[PDB]
Amino acid sequence: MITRGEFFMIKEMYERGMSISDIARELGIDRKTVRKYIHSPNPPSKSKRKQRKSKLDPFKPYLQKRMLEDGVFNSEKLFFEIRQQGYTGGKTILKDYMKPFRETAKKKYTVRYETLPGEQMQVDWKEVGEVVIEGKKVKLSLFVATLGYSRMKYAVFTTSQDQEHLMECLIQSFKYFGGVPKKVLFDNMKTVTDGREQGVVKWNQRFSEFASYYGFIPKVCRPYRAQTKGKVERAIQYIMDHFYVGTAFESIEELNFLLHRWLDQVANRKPNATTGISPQERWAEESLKPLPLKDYDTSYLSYRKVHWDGSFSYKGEQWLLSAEYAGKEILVKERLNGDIRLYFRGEEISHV
Amino acid sequence: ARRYEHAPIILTSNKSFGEWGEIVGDSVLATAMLDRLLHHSIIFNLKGESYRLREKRLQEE
Amino acid sequence: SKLPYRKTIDTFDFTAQPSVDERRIRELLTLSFIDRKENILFLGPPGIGKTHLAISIGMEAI
DNA sequence: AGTTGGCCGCAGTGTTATCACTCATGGTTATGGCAGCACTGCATAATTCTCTTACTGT
Ligand SMILES: Nc1ncnc2c1ncn2[C@@H]1O[C@H](COP(=O)(O)OP(=O)(O)O)[C@@H](O)[C@H]1O
Ligand SMILES: [Mg+2]
Repeated sequence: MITRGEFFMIKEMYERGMSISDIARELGIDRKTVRKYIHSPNPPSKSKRKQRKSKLDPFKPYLQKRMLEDGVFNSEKLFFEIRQQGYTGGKTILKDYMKPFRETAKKKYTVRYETLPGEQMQVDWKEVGEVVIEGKKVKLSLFVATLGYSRMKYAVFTTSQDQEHLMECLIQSFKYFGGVPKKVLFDNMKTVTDGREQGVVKWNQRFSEFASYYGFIPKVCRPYRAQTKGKVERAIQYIMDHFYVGTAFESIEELNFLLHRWLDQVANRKPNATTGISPQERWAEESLKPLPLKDYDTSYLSYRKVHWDGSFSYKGEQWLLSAEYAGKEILVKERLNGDIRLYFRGEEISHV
Repeated sequence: ARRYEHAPIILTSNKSFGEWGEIVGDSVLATAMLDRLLHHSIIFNLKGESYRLREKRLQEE
Repeated sequence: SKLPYRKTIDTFDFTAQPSVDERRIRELLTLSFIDRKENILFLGPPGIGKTHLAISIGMEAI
């Protein structure tokens, strides 16, 4: 088992012409050993041995059954049990054998990553809570979109977290940043996925079409791990401890106006604590893909029938349609702003 | 063939009628499929470029 | 219907597709082909709006 | 005095040789039942429509 260096030295000194016996004398090795190593391929310094029997082998299946069906992980309890069965050794071997079965405590070290310019964006929601806006109880939610390289922040308040609202907020973010990223990171929302099909993710077909339309590649971090999108979560903490702490409002339009003004004043103006530069300069450094001229229409699409007289009803509303549109089927495109339009076989109805 | 002369079929694809034999790996089978699917039909051929990219790129100029 | 999404002729621009006549598609929207049992075929390069028109006509039928 | 066990006597069973009877097969003729086709009705299963529930992650 002469080590790498010893074997190299033996072979080299032997090939140099030095006599073998005095080589052995110099290196303090037996002459037979040195001579055998002369005609050897490479330094031998490794011995392979397979596993061997231990004391806790007969009890091992029983302990494994205890762990995997009774959920017992108390080394003292298992030791006391098996001691009656016949075991006589200490607990160290038991702990060593049982350690792999134990759950892996979550780490505390946190890797840091710096995405390339115009290469990544992050999105998330924040359930603000229930408020009485204009005498109406609604569930307010905050949508936050954080750029990855410039740390920009766009935000907007909404009353619902429907796929339509998500897509519209993404449109607003893309317009705000003057382009679309090459990658957009969400969490595992059903408006973007439909579960992990054996490790792989199954994208919602409509959302996949939307992404292919705007060209941005979706990504999802992982189940029950929000660290991977720390930028946007920390931006949420920033906004909810700086803007929505004492600000008072009565209309969501007013709140959104105040939020945009606040962002453009301080949030996207104050230099970041890590990049140490105003986010707008980095934004100017960003290179996002151009937006399409026509935005992906995100509006509720329903089919309704006009009554005999010509009175058409949608939600708690009523219209008066010409007699030619009575008893037929029409399309009611409801934009998220409340602009309802009526269509009949492509044509647009001048609804009264 | 079962839907032939019974119900309409809406087909959409980007491969010419000659490539069907290659796609299905059979010449006469594709020929018969097309003979039945094209008997009573209205074929629309769309000539242009990919909207999402080309149209926006050429109209933003 | 198992459509991947919902679209209609309203969101379709015939100026970007001037090669084919607009009137024929409007006629198809009358669903006269369902009685004649004629088959409707859309052929063109990728991304030119084939599936959009097909799904729009399917929506009109539904 | 009664019940059970043992011994004796009687009856039943097994093997070998012999005898008798019944059943099976083949050929011809006659009769009855079953099978096939057409039409109608009922029930069950499958399909369609509507509503509710389930699963996973935030
Ligand atoms: N003429 C058009 N007008 C409006 N939108 C269009 C048009 N052509 C394509 N699109 C958009 O492109 C998408 C349709 O592409 P599609 O025809 O499905 O390509 P493919 O047939 O290769 O799947 C839709 O999202 C649609 O909004
Ligand atoms: Mg979230």
